[PDB]
Amino acid sequence: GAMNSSNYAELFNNDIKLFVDDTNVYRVTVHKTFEGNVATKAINGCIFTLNPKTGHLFLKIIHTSVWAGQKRLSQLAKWKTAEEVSALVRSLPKEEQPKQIIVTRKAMLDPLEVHMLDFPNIAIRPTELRLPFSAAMSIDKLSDVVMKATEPQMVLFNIYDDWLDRISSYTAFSRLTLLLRALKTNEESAKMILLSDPTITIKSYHLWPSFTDEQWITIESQMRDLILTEYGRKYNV
Amino acid sequence: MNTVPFTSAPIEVTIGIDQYSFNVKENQPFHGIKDIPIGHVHVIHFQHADNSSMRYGYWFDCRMGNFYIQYDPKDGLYKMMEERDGAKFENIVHNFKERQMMVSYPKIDEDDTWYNLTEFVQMDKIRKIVRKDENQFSYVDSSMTTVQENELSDPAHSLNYTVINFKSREAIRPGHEMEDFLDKSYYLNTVMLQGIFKNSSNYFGELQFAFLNAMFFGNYGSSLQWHAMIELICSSATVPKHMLDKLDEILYYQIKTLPEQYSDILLNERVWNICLYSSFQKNSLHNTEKIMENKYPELL
Repeated sequence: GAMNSSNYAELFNNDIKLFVDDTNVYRVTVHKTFEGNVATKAINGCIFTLNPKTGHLFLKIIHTSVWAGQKRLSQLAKWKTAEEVSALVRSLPKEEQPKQIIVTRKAMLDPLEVHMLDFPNIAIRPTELRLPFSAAMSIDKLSDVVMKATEPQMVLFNIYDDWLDRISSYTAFSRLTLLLRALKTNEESAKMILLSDPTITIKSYHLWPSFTDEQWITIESQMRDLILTEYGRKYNV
Repeated sequence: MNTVPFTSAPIEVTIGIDQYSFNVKENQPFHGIKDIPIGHVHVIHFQHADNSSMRYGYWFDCRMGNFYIQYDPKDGLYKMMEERDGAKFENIVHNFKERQMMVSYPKIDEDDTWYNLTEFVQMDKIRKIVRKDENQFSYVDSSMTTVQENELSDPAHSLNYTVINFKSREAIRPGHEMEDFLDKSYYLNTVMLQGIFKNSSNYFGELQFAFLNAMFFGNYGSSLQWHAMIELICSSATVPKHMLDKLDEILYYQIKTLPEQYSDILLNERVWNICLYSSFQKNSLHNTEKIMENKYPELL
């Protein structure tokens, strides 16, 4: 059934599962033409497929060439996502295939289910949570590898860096989503907060700064303060 | 014209014969129904005055034997039986008619209603859906579950309708996932029509038998099956011109005959709004759409 606040700790048991987020699969810019009509220009995008227990991210890059000559692209984009997630599962050793896939948007259920018919025992589930994975293109190193791609490409990351060496996946995922929530609500401020201090760097193999335990605490408090301020602003509260 | 005599009527019951019905009182001298048009399938059905639950009945065809009703006080219901002795049967029928103890199948001559609801219904196909091959007639009731329902318990008493499932390997060809799931023409025309039904008349007959079981017994699985068969066609972009014109008629008479008060549990909101306004076939059911809008505008 649906994932919600109640069955939230199931994400961190030892049953393998993936989140799928499709919000950045089909991305466009809107502009005016010479005659003064409006046209879209697609840019490269991506599938955000994530094991919340281990941090393994399967970043499938969606090259604009995929759209060439297609109609009803926002609909096509849901089927492509399902096609790519299916191919990933098929590519994995049996003992590595997920027992569940959680889609972040209910429109993906039907395309994935159809594409997963070969895997009747993999459960496709929606969620009521409001996860912020659409901000994943505010993570510089992810936006760069998508925007520089010249063909379809799969790129593997750990979205937790080495955090799990010191914290539980419960805590890791909560830090991940607080970070992404801040980036989504005010990207400029969020980024200012992460990178204000030049003496704290990002390892070549990492996505985020190598904060110490105490510094992570100051960071998380800043992101919370950011989120609440933006909320007060949005609603005049 | 044919006759179905009853031995007696020991308990108070509402009797249906096709789309007609009559109240019969406990131990009223009632001995059967006469003047039944040869040439079609028929259904004779029962609702005890004491148990408004469980409507039950029998599909039959008079060309396939001499059939009669007899109440069984062990099992508590009106049972259809076959008399193999032709002479003995003419003898009972003639004696009861003479004693005028029979109601006349009350057909208005302008009225093709029943024909139009059973045009494609064959008794040979019925007896594969309700498998009980020691009998030439077929028993159905409110509570009988279908084979697809049994999958998601007793198989002797199941309705073996043809299983339709939009999210199955049957329905979806590998590599044409998106295509086959948005445009079901492959599933309708190759898998179902050419594959399983062989022709549109058998498809149409099951559709029609499913609706009539839903309508007469409130059989929930039969309503499910009816709506599935409609959706498959309406969600197919390529459908023989002759099938669409016949479907529009089929559905017209079905909507026209339904009890107005039952339109809430017998008509699935989603499927009909899809067929009439969203599907490929939205413009192809002109009689069906006109009668739905004018009789059941609320549901849309």
